Amino acid sequence: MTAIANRYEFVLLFDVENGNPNGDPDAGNMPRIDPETGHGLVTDVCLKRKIRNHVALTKEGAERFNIYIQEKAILNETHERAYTACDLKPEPKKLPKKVEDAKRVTDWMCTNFYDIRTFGAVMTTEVNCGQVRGPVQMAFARSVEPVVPQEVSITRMAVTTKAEAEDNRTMGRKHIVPYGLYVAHGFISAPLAEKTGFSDEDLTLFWDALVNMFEHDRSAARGLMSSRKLIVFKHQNRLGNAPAHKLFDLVKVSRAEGSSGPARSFADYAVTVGQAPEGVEVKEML
Amino acid sequence: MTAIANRYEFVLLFDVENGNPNGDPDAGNMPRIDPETGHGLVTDVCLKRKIRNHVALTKEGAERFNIYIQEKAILNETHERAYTACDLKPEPKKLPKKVEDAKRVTDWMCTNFYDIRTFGAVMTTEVNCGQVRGPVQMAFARSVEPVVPQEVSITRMAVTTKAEAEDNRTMGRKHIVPYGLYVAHGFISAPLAEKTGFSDEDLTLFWDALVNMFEHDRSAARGLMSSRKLIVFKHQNRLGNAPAHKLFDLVKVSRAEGSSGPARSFADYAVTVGQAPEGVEVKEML
Amino acid sequence: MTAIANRYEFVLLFDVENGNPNGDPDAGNMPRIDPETGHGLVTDVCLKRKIRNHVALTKEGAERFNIYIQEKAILNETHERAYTACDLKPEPKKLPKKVEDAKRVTDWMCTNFYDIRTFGAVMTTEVNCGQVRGPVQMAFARSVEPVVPQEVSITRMAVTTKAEAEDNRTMGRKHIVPYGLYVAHGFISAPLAEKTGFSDEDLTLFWDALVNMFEHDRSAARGLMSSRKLIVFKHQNRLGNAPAHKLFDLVKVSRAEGSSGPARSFADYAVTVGQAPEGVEVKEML
Amino acid sequence: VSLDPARTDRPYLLGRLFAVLEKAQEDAVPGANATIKDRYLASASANPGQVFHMLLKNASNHTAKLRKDPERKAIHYEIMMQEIIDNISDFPVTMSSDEQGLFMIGYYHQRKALFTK
Amino acid sequence: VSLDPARTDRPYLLGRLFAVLEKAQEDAVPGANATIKDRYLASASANPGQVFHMLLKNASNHTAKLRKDPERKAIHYEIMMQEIIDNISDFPVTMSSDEQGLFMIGYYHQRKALFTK
Repeated sequence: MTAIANRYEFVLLFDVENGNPNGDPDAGNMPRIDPETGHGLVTDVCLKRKIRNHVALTKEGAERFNIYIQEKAILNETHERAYTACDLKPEPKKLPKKVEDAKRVTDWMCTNFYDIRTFGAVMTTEVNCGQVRGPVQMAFARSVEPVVPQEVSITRMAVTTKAEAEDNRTMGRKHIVPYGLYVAHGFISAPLAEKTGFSDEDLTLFWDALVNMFEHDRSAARGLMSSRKLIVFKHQNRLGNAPAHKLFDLVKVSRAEGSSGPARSFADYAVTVGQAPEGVEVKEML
Repeated sequence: MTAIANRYEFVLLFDVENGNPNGDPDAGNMPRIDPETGHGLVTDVCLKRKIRNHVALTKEGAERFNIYIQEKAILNETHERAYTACDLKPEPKKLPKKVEDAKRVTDWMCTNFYDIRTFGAVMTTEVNCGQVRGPVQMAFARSVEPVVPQEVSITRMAVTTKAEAEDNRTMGRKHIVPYGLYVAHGFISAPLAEKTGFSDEDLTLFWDALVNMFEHDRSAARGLMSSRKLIVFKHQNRLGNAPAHKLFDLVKVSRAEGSSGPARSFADYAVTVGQAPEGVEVKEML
Repeated sequence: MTAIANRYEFVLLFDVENGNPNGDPDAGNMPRIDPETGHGLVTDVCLKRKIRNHVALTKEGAERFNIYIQEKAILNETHERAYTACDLKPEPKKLPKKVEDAKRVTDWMCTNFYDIRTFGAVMTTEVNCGQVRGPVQMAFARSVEPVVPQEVSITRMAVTTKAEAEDNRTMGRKHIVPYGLYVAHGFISAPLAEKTGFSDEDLTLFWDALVNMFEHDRSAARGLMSSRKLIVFKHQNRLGNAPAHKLFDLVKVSRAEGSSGPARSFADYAVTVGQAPEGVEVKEML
Repeated sequence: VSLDPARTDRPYLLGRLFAVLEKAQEDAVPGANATIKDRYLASASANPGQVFHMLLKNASNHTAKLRKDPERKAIHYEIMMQEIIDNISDFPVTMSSDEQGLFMIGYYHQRKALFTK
Repeated sequence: VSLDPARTDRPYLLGRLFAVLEKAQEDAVPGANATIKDRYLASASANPGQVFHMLLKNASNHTAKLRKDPERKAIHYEIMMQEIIDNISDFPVTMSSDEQGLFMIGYYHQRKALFTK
């Protein structure tokens, strides 16, 4: 697998209208917010799952493009598949003693499964396949302005089993963010790609997934989510020639002249990108 | 029952005149509004309910066109019926152990219930039948301009129960929106349609429900509500040829020339539709 | 009960001269207006009350034409009359456990109470009887052009109570609309009529009541109030052959040629009725 | 901390103006089932530029009515209204959430003072 | 008692205001599954200046629903609100951790007082 030969950094801008970009499991289902400033948050795992879903949809389980975590599968069975394909006994809870075979099993896992090859995975279980760090990493998405989550009451004209009034025989709850423009940062590391085999075709498919991430993620509670801007910084050498924080500071978001009241559309924000350093090429056509 | 082969997005424009388009269970019964900007809201649940009502009325519960969420229906009994039809013994809380049995039980009701086939459903209960995402689904409707609901105080010349002060007058109240033009967006996905068997005749029935949605839900509180435009974008590819937000911006609604005061009729607005991208066909269904 | 076999839409024109068509309980009994534009309003509840009064005056408590809401009636007592007629013991807050019995109770209530049969009712009090939507619905009557309510102060020779401050010529007031032409819309739905038994004799009585609504409603508060036009659109088949708003737009009311000052007589307005679609029959009762 | 007549912050001035309008209305038209606060509080803060002016003409009508009778409050109320109006350069079409919170603070501050004495 | 109505600390006053708003909502709409403290506690403590205005709108609606009934507490809660917001010059854009702790302390102090028979 001819791994990529350049270090990348990208910034993704997406917004939600009357939707719930990511619920909070331990606080009802409210959208995640910063507990001190109120800015909305979307966990990296959510975006990674959306990318996984897009890859699965657009590849339909083709060769070398399977997905490891998938949906209600048993991972130990996947590890057993990997061991069988390598002619090894998975009986021990440890990795095979011979380093060559311990590398062979993990290489098979990386080659077969796209999300392992891209984001990495931990496979230390009863049947062990090692660890992969993942060439592609992305941090939490954070709204540019504070959001005010809204709880919407909804009723139902039907009952599941039996009601006590046999009146609000059913009352539900819907959480929505009236609007919020989120900014997601991400990094791609060439050495890790060389270790796992993350190639250029994988990078192109990843860009496609980022651009069309939400077009097939529609749901009753998602609302209208869309990808607005994707700026990709490509370094001229393997290790890069500019700090990450310097590049991300080139992408700036501001209200422009629509300061009247709360933001309610992408037209209320203005995005500008500066000139990249000498050794970095910035492509924004995505 | 072959599923559809294209991806659709549509924009629906409806307005209310001296009516309560959708009451708020929390804020007494005031019409749902955005507390920050004052724009009116109508939950997608309400529009889906109206579509369900129209489908039930026009098809009279014919074969394969029953409504799963029906008035005072008991959902668990429907699940029991589905299990009996599939010849299975339902577990207290769990799907059939074999995947084939679970798929059969889910597919039976995904087939012979229209609203499950279209909008999906969540059916995990003491009798579990699984989940459906549904190809068709809509976002919250939002008024183009702020609406100012007016509380109308009304009196009743009769009394409910005899008492010391009760034959005697009593005071009630109504909430109405003097006028407001609402815009609703929607998406139809070919993959989920393939999963649920959403057919072409189902799509035609859905369009018919949308255009004639409000003609049969007249009531004392709803006032005069009507649907004014219905623009549907048909993609030439199963996965789509343009982002949804790009299409939704083609249809632009703004104040008609000359009109300066608050809107009080659909003649106060002008609606224009732009040219769609290469691979998208745009139809003005209404 | 042979329910009606068509769908109807009607628009009613009535005007008030030096009167108070409908007093606002909040604005000191002033005529209701749309505060943002000044157009006068008359709640559909007032028109329904006038129709009920006319029916009670004409039929005078016939077997099938009693009015459920009267001045000296306690609703819960009336509900109890239904249970005894159906030989049932009312549960303190719930409907009969057997659905057939509940349907019997509701049908009995609809059979002999004309207003329940026509406009529907909410009767879920302690002696619960269910709900009825009612085939006939009406929207708020809205004046064609803005009205200007006036306050006229009046004096009384007598003094209500012995007061030492007594001369105590108390200063009362009357609220008056110099003139206003109101347009009221309404709908009749065959599907709901079939559920309540709204028959053709009921429809003829309803037309008669609309025509002679105000002729027996004279009082001090109201001046010369009369109905001027009544256009009825009878749809060919059980469901509509055209959107309601299209039909209402046919009845165009405009200022008569040669009139330039503020409206003060019905001769100042010209009413024209357009061509109904092929599937709709338009007949002009007035 | 209490009412500051010299706050000269536009949301604060709008809140005070709404408070005085509500007081004048409930003085002129007693016994109302729904006071102007209940009906128009949300719309007043959300879109001041669309609803304040009609409230202002209604307040002018109330001031004329009250001045017709021998009793007076409505001279004090109309001078309050005019004074607050001068400082307001113009009525915003829409206000931010923090501006609306300041508006509510100003409204309550003004409302408390009218009760006193 | 434990409640100190003379503290006049902005976090403390905001906590008391939140408690009284929750009590007003609970009285106006009995039987609701979730109260204000369950819904808007996170947002209220995160950015009070962005959500307290709408909380006050809802509280005004709830008090309106209570004043109509001949049993009129509504007025009591309204006066409490007048007094509490009297001592606030402006809502805080953000509240520090210790300030949030004081906010919760004030909320719990006020809530117990309103539960007195």
